[PDB]
Amino acid sequence: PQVTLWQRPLVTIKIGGQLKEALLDTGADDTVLEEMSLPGRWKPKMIGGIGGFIKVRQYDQILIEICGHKAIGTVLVGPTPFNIIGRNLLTQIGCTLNF
Amino acid sequence: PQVTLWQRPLVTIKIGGQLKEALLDTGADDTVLEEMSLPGRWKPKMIGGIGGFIKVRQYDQILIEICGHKAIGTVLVGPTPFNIIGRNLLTQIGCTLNF
Ligand SMILES: O=C1N(Cc2ccc(CO)cc2)[C@H](Cc2ccccc2)[C@H](O)[C@@H](O)[C@@H](Cc2ccccc2)N1Cc1ccc(CO)cc1
Repeated sequence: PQVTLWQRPLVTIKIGGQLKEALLDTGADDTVLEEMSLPGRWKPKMIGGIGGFIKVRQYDQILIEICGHKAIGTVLVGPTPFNIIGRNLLTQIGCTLNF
Repeated sequence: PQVTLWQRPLVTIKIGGQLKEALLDTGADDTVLEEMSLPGRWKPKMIGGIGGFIKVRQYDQILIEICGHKAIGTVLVGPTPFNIIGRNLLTQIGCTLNF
């Protein structure tokens, strides 16, 4: 759809059998989710944002449905204050920015 | 233009007589710029991100030209790793997200 940016761009995702909302974030390279129960094994990683860095667990080949669209990708799960869908998934659902 | 997200969406801005590049960031409510010389009054502020909180100075009513569009608004100056254009200005230049 077209989304204007007067309000935060939030969507629903289905992840790991659970429903969340997430911010669509052109500024994030990758996707970072609040702490979840995800099946399987993972690699610890660290990412930095404003303020500093967090330690995150990386899971590869995860199915996410965002709106009706499915994608498989890496997600990082960790102590973010909310769920961020970054460019690695944003390309898969064919999202563009226009002005 | 329309911009795809295989690459970080960077744009050139002019602020304060200085030329910089900035990230177009739909996840950010406000614009924060790296520390840089700006004339005027300001108020102190803190913002939170992934990682933590930073202290930032707030200037209102600052003219920025982003690509070839002029916009006027609050900018927060501070210790960010990148200059971020957030939704306060993206709305002014008509930026839309589309998928
Ligand atoms: O830290 C933020 N990251 C950090 C980040 C880094 C990496 C990933 C995964 O690869 C995900 C998120 C981005 C901006 C940024 C990029 C690179 C270096 C430094 C900063 C993000 O793109 C921006 O949207 C918000 C996302 C967000 C928003 C609110 C709370 C937590 C996270 N932030 C923080 C931010 C908050 C407020 C403003 C102004 O209102 C600006 C930025």
